Amino acid sequence: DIVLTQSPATLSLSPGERATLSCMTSTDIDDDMNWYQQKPGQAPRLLISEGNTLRPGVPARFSGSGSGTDFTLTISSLEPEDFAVYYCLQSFNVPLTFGQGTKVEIKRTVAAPSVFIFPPSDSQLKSGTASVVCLLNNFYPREAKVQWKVDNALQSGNSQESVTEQDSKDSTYSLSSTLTLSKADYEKHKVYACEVTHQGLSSPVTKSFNRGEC
Amino acid sequence: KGNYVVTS
Amino acid sequence: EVQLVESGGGLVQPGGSLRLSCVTSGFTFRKFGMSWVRQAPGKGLEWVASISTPRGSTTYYSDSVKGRFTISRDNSKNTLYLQMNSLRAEDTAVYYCTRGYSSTSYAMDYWGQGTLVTVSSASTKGPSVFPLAPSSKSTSGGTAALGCLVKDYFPEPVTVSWNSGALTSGVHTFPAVLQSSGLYSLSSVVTVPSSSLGTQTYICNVNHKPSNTKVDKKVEPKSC
Repeated sequence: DIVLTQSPATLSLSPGERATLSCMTSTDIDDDMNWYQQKPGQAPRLLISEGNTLRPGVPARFSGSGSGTDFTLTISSLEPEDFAVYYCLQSFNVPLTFGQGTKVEIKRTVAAPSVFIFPPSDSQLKSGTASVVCLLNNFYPREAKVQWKVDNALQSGNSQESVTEQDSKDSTYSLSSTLTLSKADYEKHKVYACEVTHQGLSSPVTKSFNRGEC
Repeated sequence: KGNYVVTS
Repeated sequence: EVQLVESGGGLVQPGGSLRLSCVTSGFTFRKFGMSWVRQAPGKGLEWVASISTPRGSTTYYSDSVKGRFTISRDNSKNTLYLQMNSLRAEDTAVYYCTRGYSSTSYAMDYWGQGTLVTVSSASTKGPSVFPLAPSSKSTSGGTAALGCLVKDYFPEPVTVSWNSGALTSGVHTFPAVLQSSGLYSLSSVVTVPSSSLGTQTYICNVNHKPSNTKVDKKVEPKSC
């Protein structure tokens, strides 16, 4: 099976700028490389087919180049509608294989998150489980680390994160991290804390609460 | 290396 | 223009079977190779199977589905099929009907909108909705955050609004997460003026149609 390696996984640019997207193959596939665009909630769209052939209807700012093992998709000048995910596909051999995608996203100034921690509600505790939520609000760039600490012990394996798409207005992200414990485990500790590391924060910010406080 | 058929 | 319309997707238990159909228009179906490509939630594209033109005597499969899935075609109905047997959780994905762009390549030009296949042992269950109360330490004259935790439901989706849709600014409703239990959970939050916490009402309206669950949860400062 031929492996397609796309890089960078995330390309951060502003409208008007030139975008260069790379796809490398584990073996020589001649010129049987194809490029697709996919927007959220939509089906993929073919941009370039085998032999770096520009498809009819596709704007001229898109072009494919390269052959053998190193392929490039170039967007000469980004339009707002070009911010999306791009996949490469080799059709040289079966199984047909895709790259894992490159997301072309909007670059903006660094924005530190505001951080909020939420204890489990009493109604949830009454049900037998405890969810502790940490919110990171309106930050950029995307890279952000959340570390849960319970009485100062670093947690691992018991949290899940979710993130929003870039806000349409301020181009920031938001993220929620949920730490899930049994009611019993929750009630044998005191201090719950969420530590946030982000480029926009000169040093990590921690929000915390003590069980049973207002 | 072109190990498949589309039009039979 | 070319149209590919998939159908036959839905919820199925592990070990079970489904047959997807794709009805096409806008081109001479018998003249083109066809493929199925799938996209797991939050993941990339993955080729599943391809079939030759015209009769479809010659077929190809990914190792992931070899021996379990069968691709076929009925040219007199402009229809492509995918018979899916012995389904597993990891087969959950949007399944796309696609057309091979040339007489010698399965590289896809046109794609359908896709049909969702969910493989799971979970039963229909409505969420519990828990308040994410604004902190009593919310900054004076500053900005406070609050929200609702919509926990343990199946299947997707749930909808969430605030104050019946009157409150949209500052709202972040997060993608649902599939828990190890097989049930989903998601949070919706909103930032509001700290000065409003004592006088403004904030209600999250949650709707989970598969279970006929409709919950409006008032989210207020925790008394103490």
